[PDB]
Amino acid sequence: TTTWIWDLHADAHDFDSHTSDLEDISRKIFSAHFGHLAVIFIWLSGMYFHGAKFSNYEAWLSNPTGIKPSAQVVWPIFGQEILNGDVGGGFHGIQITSGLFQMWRANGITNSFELYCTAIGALVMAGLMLFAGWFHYHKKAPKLEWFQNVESMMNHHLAGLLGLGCLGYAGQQIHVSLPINACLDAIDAGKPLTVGGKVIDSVAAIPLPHEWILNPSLMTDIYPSFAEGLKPFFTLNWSVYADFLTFNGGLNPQTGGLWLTDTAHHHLALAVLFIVAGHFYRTNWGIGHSFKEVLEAHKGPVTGEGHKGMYEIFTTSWHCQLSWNLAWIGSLSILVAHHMYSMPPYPYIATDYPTQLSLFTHHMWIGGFLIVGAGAHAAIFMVRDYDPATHINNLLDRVIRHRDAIISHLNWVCIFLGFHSFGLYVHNDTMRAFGRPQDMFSDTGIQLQPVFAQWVQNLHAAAAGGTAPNAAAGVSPAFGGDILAVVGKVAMMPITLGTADFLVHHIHAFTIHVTVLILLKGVLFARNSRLIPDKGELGFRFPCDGPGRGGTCQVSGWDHVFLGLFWMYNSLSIVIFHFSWKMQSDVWGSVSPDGSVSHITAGNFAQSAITINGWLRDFLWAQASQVIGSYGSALSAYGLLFLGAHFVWAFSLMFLFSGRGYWQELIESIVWAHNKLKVAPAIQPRALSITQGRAVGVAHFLLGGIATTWAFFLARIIAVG
Amino acid sequence: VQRGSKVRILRPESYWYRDIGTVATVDQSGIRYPAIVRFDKVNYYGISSNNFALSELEEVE
Amino acid sequence: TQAALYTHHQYIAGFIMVGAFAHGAIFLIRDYDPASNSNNVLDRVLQHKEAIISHLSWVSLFLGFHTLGLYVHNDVMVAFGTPEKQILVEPVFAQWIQAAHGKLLYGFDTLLSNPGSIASTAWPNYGNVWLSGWLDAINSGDNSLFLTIGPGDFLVHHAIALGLHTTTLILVKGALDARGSKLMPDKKDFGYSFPCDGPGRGGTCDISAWDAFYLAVFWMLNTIGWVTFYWHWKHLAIWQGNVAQFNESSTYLMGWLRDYLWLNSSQLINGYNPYGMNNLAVWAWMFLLGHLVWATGFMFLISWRGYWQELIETLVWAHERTPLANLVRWKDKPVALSIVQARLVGLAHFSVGYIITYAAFLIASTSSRF
Amino acid sequence: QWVKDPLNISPIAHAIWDPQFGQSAVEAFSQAGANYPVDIAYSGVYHWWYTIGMRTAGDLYGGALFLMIMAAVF
Amino acid sequence: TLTGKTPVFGGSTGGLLTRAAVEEKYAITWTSTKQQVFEMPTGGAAIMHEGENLLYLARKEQCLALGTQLRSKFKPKIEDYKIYRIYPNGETQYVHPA
Amino acid sequence: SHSVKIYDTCIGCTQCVRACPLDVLEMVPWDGCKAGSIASSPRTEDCVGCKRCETACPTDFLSIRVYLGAETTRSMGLAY
Ligand code: CLA
Ligand code: CLA
Ligand code: CLA
Ligand code: CLA
Ligand SMILES: CC1=C(/C=C/C(C)=C/C=C/C(C)=C/C=C/C=C(C)/C=C/C=C(C)/C=C/C2=C(C)CCCC2(C)C)C(C)(C)CCC1
Ligand SMILES: CCCCCCCCCCCCO[C@@H]1O[C@H](CO)[C@@H](O[C@H]2O[C@H](CO)[C@@H](O)[C@H](O)[C@H]2O)[C@H](O)[C@H]1O
Ligand SMILES: CC1=C(C/C=C(\C)CCC[C@H](C)CCC[C@H](C)CCCC(C)C)C(=O)c2ccccc2C1=O
Ligand code: SF4
Ligand code: SF4
Ligand code: SF4
Repeated sequence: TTTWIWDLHADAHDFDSHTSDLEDISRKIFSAHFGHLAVIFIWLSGMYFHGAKFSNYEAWLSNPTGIKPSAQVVWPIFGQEILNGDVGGGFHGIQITSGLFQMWRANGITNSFELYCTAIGALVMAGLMLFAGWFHYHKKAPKLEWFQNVESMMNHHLAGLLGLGCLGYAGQQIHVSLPINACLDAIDAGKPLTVGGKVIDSVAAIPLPHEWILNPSLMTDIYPSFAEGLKPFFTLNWSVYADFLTFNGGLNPQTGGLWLTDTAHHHLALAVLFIVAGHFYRTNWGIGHSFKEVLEAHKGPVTGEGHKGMYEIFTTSWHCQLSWNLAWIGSLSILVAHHMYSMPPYPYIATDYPTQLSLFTHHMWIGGFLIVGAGAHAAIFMVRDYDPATHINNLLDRVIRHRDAIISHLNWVCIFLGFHSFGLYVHNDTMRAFGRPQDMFSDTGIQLQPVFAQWVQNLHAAAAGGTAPNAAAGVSPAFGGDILAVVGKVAMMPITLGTADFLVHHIHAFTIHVTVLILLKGVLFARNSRLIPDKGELGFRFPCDGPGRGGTCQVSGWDHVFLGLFWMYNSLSIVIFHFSWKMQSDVWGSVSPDGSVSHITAGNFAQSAITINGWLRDFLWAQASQVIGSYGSALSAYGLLFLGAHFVWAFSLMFLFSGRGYWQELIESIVWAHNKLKVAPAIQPRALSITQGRAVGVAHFLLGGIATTWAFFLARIIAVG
Repeated sequence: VQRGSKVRILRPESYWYRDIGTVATVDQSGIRYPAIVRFDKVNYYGISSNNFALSELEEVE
Repeated sequence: TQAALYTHHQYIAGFIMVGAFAHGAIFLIRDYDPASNSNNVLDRVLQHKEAIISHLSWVSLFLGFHTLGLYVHNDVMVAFGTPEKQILVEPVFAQWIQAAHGKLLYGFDTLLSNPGSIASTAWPNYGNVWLSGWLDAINSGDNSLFLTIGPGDFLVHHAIALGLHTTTLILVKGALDARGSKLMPDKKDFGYSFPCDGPGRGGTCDISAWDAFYLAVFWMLNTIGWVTFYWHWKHLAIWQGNVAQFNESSTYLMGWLRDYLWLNSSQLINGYNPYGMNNLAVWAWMFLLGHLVWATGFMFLISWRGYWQELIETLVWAHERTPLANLVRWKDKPVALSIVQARLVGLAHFSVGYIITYAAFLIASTSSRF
Repeated sequence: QWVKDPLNISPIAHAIWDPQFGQSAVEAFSQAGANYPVDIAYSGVYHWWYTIGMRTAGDLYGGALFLMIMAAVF
Repeated sequence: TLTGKTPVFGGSTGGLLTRAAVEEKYAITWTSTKQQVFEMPTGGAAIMHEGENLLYLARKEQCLALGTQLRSKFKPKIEDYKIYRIYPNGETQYVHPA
Repeated sequence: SHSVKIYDTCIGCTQCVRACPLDVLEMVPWDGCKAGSIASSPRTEDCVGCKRCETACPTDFLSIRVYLGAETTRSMGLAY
């Protein structure tokens, strides 16, 4: 039957269902991890090769504020060469929003040859990753006590991968990128190009970065303490180094980005903190802390046996580690989005509004998908790797024993948060339609001021000179300060929080708590419930347990991931809509020579984002005029993909709203017409399974829904920003 | 009948209605459905072997 | 009023037509007698029921592959900047019928537009008293009597034919498989409406004949949606004095999204705004209410029962363990809605949200400028 | 008032009694030449009752009383 | 009317409700040769005793799911479990194995 | 309660009795098949309707059929 065609691709990387023993999965996992690093290196090589052969990168380096970054060129077929829009610099291509150009300029890359060797250099680390996954699997495989040596892994990744990377990048910053960026910020301004023979005048006239290495005399005219050398480092007379290791603390007014002397002292201070942290765990040389002993020490009166069993599952279950590591990488990818818009770390990235919106939105969606996978593999752990003998009266035993207290309280706080966040919006819709604007929740009606967030903003704007005395400016202009403007556009200004920001922040609190509720109910009830006492016997992924007990459709842990994906989609769509409207209304825009900001949507967030009608009219109807009017222009691919993603999202509802018992019976009338005549197959056609129809339905729902926002965001922000 | 004859099935509730099948064994015991018939294609849950009474059956081979 | 009356009686006709097939399937389960009806016309349509369903399946697939393919091809031509490469098939058969009824715009000059044809003169009796009044009204370019149709009217009639055939396909296959199929041969023993037959035999979700009613209401609403979108946009183009806007934009699907849905939403969603409100505020509020009811139906259609039954079990626990509230005891045990019930409740929210969204948009986009 | 000028008078369905209205919603729905909040009828009952011969509110009132005793008969 | 030791368990939120007091109850008794760890059908780990055990559960399906765990998850197998339906008047009907 | 019906095509393979999570079914000596046993359903008032028995039945069509009837506290699987 055709069911085996889909089960072959579904049972591909489920390695611990192929083979029982723990050591042989760990060699397949270790080898496939090399194969995923090679996939990244091939993709990373393509970003540098298309950066070197199909771009306007040096033309962008000459004029960063007036030339759009482009790195994709479209072949002239079928009329499709209209997508090669004039991005400036005599170049016809697709404007890119990934921020590759602003990252390379912060790396000191100036010409296309340094991008070419990085493309080839990434392409040979792809092959050495493919060799190391073949050598460590097919020839000389490691052993399980090396895999379970988690004290040495946490030592060698803290002081190693994190320590020697933060120190090694501080070396790249100080010796290579700090000169060229101090050079490029001089050529960007009119004066001063200080100094020398060559003084510097061209971008190509900037010396190739091995000449900053070979000649310490070149390094001293910009930073005068390089004549003092490596010697006050060993005497700990360290305040002489305050020329390339600064604590300026804010944004460079020339580029808009972070101070690259601050980022070098950032990566240096973390290198010490990571290497110190990498001498924490006990290994062969006697001293240190052990994981297991420090786990069983924390055992208080309220919580039973405490952290017993936590070492055992984190060293014997791959799914327990994967669920926990997905929860933190996804939470970090969300934190990356918040910290990169508001403390923009690349030169000329903050006024590149197509780049700032795309990078916040991309790393939001990556973070939300990986957090959903945390709840998936935590429910897989409970079905497969959970052991009752490991957990008697410890913390994992005691969360299971009060899971009805946990879920019903989370249930109540979700209903409270939905009523007291969304219900305020439809209260406002009704009061505005009634002609009662004084009865609305608004800044001019019944005020809901976010007074705790406004108080935290006051502490962070009054930090420089106060609770952080040795810092010049505050950590970001978003917390308070004055408007920082690169050539005509706002890089960052204070982001005020009024009643409209109180409302949408409690929408975020509501939609995250529901997503937690779906995923935590899937983990805590994966093994059994009062409805299905043997749910762990039926597996992680099964459709139901029949129409009895009233009906038990979607009881599995898999189906909570299925339902959690929709609510993650709902949660993050509002997050990126909150970002896109608040940045266009209150932050981004053009600066006059007099110094007043003309915002992109002209401050309409405070009075329109308090109703659903305002989100429909002033955000969704108004800003979609760029994507539906883009036909016959360079943005016409966004107009086609806007419609095509509307199609795919609607196509998903055939799978989500229907069931396979209809489709199997319709196929019976199709195979009759195939048997009556001709070619009718031997592999007998089936409808998709119940689980696959949900999987197909949620995949096209997520693809069609996210790509609709993608084409809407990019067509809007490229045209108006 | 004879073991190995091709067999047509004439009952509505069967998956293999008017299908041609191969007999595996027949027993003369007196049971309600003595004829094990194998089939070339699986049913909706993978059986390819069902017992039938000869009062339900047609053969051309 | 003319827009409201057409859409009212077409959506009511769509609901009545689906219910005709619903009670035809209930008859085949409850009342049909194969002993009395033995080799009659009604016995015979069930015997070649795989030929009727497979031929409906081919017409649905042929129309959908070629109507959508023609729309997407025209969309790519307009988006690439070449609107003369798009495929514009003239509806020459229905223009000929208009000429055959007395319309002179296409210049065919057959009967009733031929002044000397046999049908126009009505030869042996000459009792053609209606004919002068009819040809006066059918050649007046100011009424809705046999409107001028072009290539935008060709594609949308084949979309309507797709919707008529697919909705019939779901309803006929629900009626003709109501007594049994190969997945469930004894289906008449279980009634018109039942959840499933369990996850065995591959899985049997939505196997009943009631479930094919349930799927066909979706296709009915989509069909009457395509019907009343086309009636409204063609008439709104005529009433605004710009019939060329329909003739240029209805051949690709971005024109339907931009020049019909987006363009005519402007006065509706400004029924209230931060500067005040007007008389369209009730239609603006109903417009958003309809989007809310429609989306609430998706919860009942996508999330299914056993999630909610296990959730209600923790709420039953919390009430019994809460002091001052466990004094209040329910009479009926709280359970989740049944599998059939939430298909019905989900379809009811979907349908109610479908109707009042379009009714708010139809009335507010027409009465704001007229 | 509608039969005197059926081209520019909008028909009235019924009056609005909604106590939750603000005062600018009372003026926004006081339309069709009425000084109380009304709904503009779109069912076509004005165009139908005018064509079949009704002209006054007393005509429709006797029609309303007649369908009430007819409903009581059924 | 039924003897056996209650398993060592701190209690949970998944156990008996008001139905166990006013409508119907269920108990499963079994005899074990070891003091070992088993999973509760209502969630959580408990300690069964050597000798006779006795556990009150809300549904018959929870008792039979525990008896399936007593069969297939222990060395040696535990077949001798008996399931009783307890009514609120005190009448205790032996229902499994019938 | 639900109705569980065992038909004359049962081969006595007892897989439906092993599959039942509520112990509804048991084997009765029958001598109407080669195995001499047939499935029976004495405790149908404890049947939840899960149809795990129908999933295990290897005859085509099924020798055991579950008919979902009037709902009780037992058949709805309620612990409350
Ligand atoms: C480090 C990250 C990571 C790793 C190593 C794994 C690994 C695994 N997962 Mg997990 N998971 C993750 C993250 C991860 N996952 C995330 C982020 C989610 C949320 C979506 C999940 C949710 C999840 C579920 C619900 C399940 C798993 C399962 C599995 C196991 C089998 C996967 C397999 O063989 O499918 C084969 C791979 C495929 C069939 C690929 C399908 C990709 C679909 C079609 C989307 C593609 C969209 C694409 C990006 C868009 C391009 C469109 C274009 C092509 C047109 C394997 C152990 C399964 C399991 O049983 O575990 C024991 C299982 O049921 N995962
Ligand atoms: C606190 C962690 C941290 C932060 C904020 C930064 C910040 C920066 N990095 Mg650096 N870097 C770091 C650590 C960090 N780095 C690590 C761990 C590595 C790998 C070893 C690097 C290697 C690296 C390279 C190669 C490059 C950068 C660049 C940059 C700049 C822009 C891109 C960016 O990473 O966004 C900000 C990132 C975040 C907000 C997320 C932080 C993620 C880390 C893993 C969290 C670490 C955990 C934490 C420190 C533990 C707590 C300790 C204790 C207080 C309890 C920005 C100033 C780029 C640049 O161009 O510089 C100008 C660049 O090319 N970084
Ligand atoms: C717009 C459509 C929509 C709406 C309104 C809901 C509403 C809800 N979902 Mg659902 N959901 C949806 C789409 C929707 N969902 C879809 C498409 C799916 C498919 C994946 C789901 C799947 C899903 C899951 C998996 C879960 C939910 C849950 C919930 C509840 C969250 C708790 C809460 O906020 O209570 C408050 C109710 C609201 C905020 C709704 C609006 C109510 C307004 C403001 C009140 C006005 C009426 C008032 C009572 C006056 C009476 C009027 C009249 C009767 C007189 C809430 C009832 C969760 C839950 O039950 O948690 C407790 C949960 O776990 N839903
Ligand atoms: C916009 C959403 C959408 C679309 C496109 C469809 C499409 C279809 N429905 Mg479905 N349906 C939908 C929503 C939708 N439905 C919803 C919400 C429900 C309620 C649950 C249903 C319930 C339903 C029922 C009950 C039935 C259908 C049937 C059909 C098929 C009708 C025959 C036809 O017209 O063939 C034309 C084909 C299409 C229009 C789809 C093909 C789209 C293009 C051509 C694909 C191109 C290939 C693509 C580029 C490759 C992918 C790229 C890469 C990833 C590989 C068609 C596939 C019927 C059926 O299947 O009979 C045969 C049927 O009985 N539908
Ligand atoms: C399933 C079933 C059922 C149902 C059925 C139905 C529901 C159907 C429907 C159907 C339909 C609903 C049909 C219709 C048809 C119609 C037609 C077919 C018509 C005709 C027409 C014509 C023919 C016309 C023509 C003309 C013209 C056009 C012009 C003028 C002249 C003349 C008049 C000539 C029953 C109950 C039996 C029961 C069993 C089963
Ligand atoms: C999940 C989050 C929880 C959300 C809970 C929301 C509950 C409802 C909010 C009302 C409670 C606070 O509401 C508070 O009331 C007073 C009195 O009207 C408001 O005061 C407002 O209206 C009065 C009218 O008399 C004006 O004089 C005043 O100028 C204006 O600010 C405050 O701005 C508001 O802060
Ligand atoms: C439409 C639909 C189907 C029908 C969809 C099916 C059967 C998928 C099959 C479609 C594929 C694309 C058929 C292609 C067959 C071959 C792969 C094509 C061979 C030719 C290649 C070279 C392209 C279900 O099976 C189903 C199951 C459960 C819930 C909802 C639904 C549901 O909504
Ligand atoms: S409807 Fe489908 S998922 Fe639900 S119980 Fe029936 S077979 Fe299982
Ligand atoms: S009913 Fe089915 S499973 Fe039970 S004994 Fe008979 S053949 Fe075996
Ligand atoms: S439906 Fe479930 S409970 Fe009833 S007999 Fe079958 S397996 Fe047992």
